[PDB]
Amino acid sequence: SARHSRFGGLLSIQTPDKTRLTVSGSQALVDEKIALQKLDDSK
Amino acid sequence: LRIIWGTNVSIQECTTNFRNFLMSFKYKFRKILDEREEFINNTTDEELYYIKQLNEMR
Amino acid sequence: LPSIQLPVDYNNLFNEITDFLVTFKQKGPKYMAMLQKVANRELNSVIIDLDDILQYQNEKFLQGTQADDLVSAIQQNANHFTELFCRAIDNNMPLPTKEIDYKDDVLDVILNQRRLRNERMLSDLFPPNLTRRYFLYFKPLSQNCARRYRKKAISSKPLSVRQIKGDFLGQLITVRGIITRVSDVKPAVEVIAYTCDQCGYEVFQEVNSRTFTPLSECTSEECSQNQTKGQLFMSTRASKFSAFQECKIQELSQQVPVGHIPRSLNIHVNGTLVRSLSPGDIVDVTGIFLPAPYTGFKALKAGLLTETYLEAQFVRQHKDVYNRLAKSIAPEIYGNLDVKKALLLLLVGGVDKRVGDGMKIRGDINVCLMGDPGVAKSQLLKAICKISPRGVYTTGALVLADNGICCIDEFDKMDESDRTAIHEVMEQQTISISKAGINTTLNARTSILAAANPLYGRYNPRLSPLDNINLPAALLSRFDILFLMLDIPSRDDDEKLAEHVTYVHMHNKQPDLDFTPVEPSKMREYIAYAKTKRPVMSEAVNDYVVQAYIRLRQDSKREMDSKFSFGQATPRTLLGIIRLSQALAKLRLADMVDIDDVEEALRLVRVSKESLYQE
DNA sequence: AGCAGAT
DNA sequence: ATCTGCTTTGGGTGGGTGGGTGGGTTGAGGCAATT
Ligand SMILES: Nc1ncnc2c1ncn2[C@@H]1O[C@H](COP(=O)(O)OP(=O)(O)OP(=O)(O)O)[C@@H](O)[C@H]1O
Ligand SMILES: [Mg+2]
Ligand SMILES: [Zn+2]
Repeated sequence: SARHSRFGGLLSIQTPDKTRLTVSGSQALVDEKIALQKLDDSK
Repeated sequence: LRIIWGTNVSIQECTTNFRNFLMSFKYKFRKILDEREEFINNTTDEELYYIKQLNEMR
Repeated sequence: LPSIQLPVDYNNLFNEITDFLVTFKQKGPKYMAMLQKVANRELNSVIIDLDDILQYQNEKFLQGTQADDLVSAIQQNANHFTELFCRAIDNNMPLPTKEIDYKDDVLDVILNQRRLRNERMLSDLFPPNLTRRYFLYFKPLSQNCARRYRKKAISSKPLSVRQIKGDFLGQLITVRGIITRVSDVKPAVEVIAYTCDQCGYEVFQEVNSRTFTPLSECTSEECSQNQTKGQLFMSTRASKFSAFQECKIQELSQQVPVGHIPRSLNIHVNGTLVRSLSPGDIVDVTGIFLPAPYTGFKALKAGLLTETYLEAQFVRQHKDVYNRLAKSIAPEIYGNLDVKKALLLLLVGGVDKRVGDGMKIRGDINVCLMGDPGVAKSQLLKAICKISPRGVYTTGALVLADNGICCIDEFDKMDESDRTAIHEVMEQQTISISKAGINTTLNARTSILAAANPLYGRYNPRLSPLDNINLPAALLSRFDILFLMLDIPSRDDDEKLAEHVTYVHMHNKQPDLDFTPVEPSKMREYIAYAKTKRPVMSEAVNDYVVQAYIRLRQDSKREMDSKFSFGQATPRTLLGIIRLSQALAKLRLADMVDIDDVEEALRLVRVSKESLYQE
């Protein structure tokens, strides 16, 4: 992320069914593969 | 689909909107917005602004 | 945990509150109209008038359907009734009448998604405070209304900080005092909104204490059923914050007993009451007197002693022209027409300071009073400082006097540091601070009004003025007008002064009756109007003042040939003369500076010193 | 009371 | 997963072989240098 760690951008990804998951990170704000990678890694 | 938390505005629409704004925009729009259209010239105002700003930055 | 049987049932009280809100009228019901305005986002503060509750109670009694005493219950225990009333309002909030952008609000979207998720789960919430957009306050029971209905109003009866004892805790009381300190507004958290990085749910936690322990593990149904360990994280965008501000209230001088020291009491202000208190105001704060329990180890150590504070709920704040103004400046002294005229000229301080060539001529008229002890110097200073809007009274503060007249008493005694400070102010009109801790520069275009005693304590005719004055000759020269007031014994004057002072002591009023002093408010507003104005000068007046200057310089040189002269005239004197003329024109309210104003200024400078020195 | 460690 | 155990705030109911570049800040009294 270009900005600092505490910038604080929050995400809401929509699953094929109508449920929303939350991800943090500008890269997630831009991309979806990064979002899924973070979802897997945060487990 | 990517949506900002707590809102109903898509990120993809935002990205495409700002990309369209940057690739195509002229100072004449700003001049007319501020009610200064009569000061519009024919060379600087009619040339792309932020494209020039990106080229000079590069 | 044993139990008691108190004679209060909250169910009848809740029913009474609901009936009062829905039915009371004083158009439609007052509180229903207020709730309608609250729903439409117009209003954000609901004030409950205990007078209205008393009126409703007495109307019910007159109808014969006697009910519980709501006002006494509220006064005796007020913390509970805030929540009770908030619940009642939440139940009866009318639907909005004007369409609003619900989707813009974060909370609306979040709660809609929560509803959708709950519906999906069922097919296979949030505290009430979170959605509240209003604050509730209690207006005390007014004295007149209590007397009208034959009742005693404890809430509106004022108390000093001394009378607020430990048995008043938990009640609705009023305090009288002056505010000595107000802190900056800051966000105090009421409800915290978390998020789950795995489950995609949101949690809410309520905070009603100085401290709290944040959640770290998801508690959602999905997480527990799936056992997935999803960390909870805070989100400030969804939380609920209330403006917070802490103040301090101190006893008035007249309330402290003999041989005692004043006490102070803390005040908490939340919601829309913030920024309604500033240091120096004398107020009647109405609030709920509550304790402030400690937490954790500090609670164990502190024992049973408890801090206390007041939850602010309602705040009541307490409250020929030349000759006339001069004589009205201070009617309790014996008239000093020239000094009063000069002081009025100082007060108005008319000047055209727009040189714009690098710097400008000083835009303030400075006045100095020097006299043997016995004349009304301190009284003149006090009066001239009370009249002025920016007057600051000090004894040998400058920041408060910026762009205003400064009232310095005992000028001669002052220390060298302050003398250098004023010397800087006059020349540069700037306050400069050079410290490692802080480096702040402030402009100071403020006038100085000084009072001093001669070197030996009294004026000595044998010694010339310069030797009598301890202050540097440059400082005296920089003064625009220097007044020397002397105490000469005389049968007639002494008799007049004695009669005046003695009449004042016997009757407590002004003795004079030939003329009626002008009201202070009219004089103040006229002075402000004059300050607003701006005169102008022509070439003929310029030539006249130039001629006056050469005459004055020749006379002053001739006088300086001897030792009696205070000091030879300089360009500073010319600038002072034109400054006085400009101020006089401002008083006249005319652009064109008449020769009369210049002549009067010349007479004033002459009589400032020569009139009394020649005596 | 919250958190840091041994069975 | 449960049982066992230490330590705060800040302050003298921890101290001066921990010090004052870890914070608790006015009041009095002695000494050198300035006068
Ligand atoms: N003309 C006067 N009329 C009435 N009272 C006067 C007059 N002149 C002086 N007094 C009284 O003289 C008393 C002393 O005056 P004040 O304290 O203002 O000045 P001062 O004694 O010259 O000042 P300092 O404190 O510097 O020695 C005040 O009570 C004031 O009321
Ligand atoms: Mg005095
Ligand atoms: Zn979860």
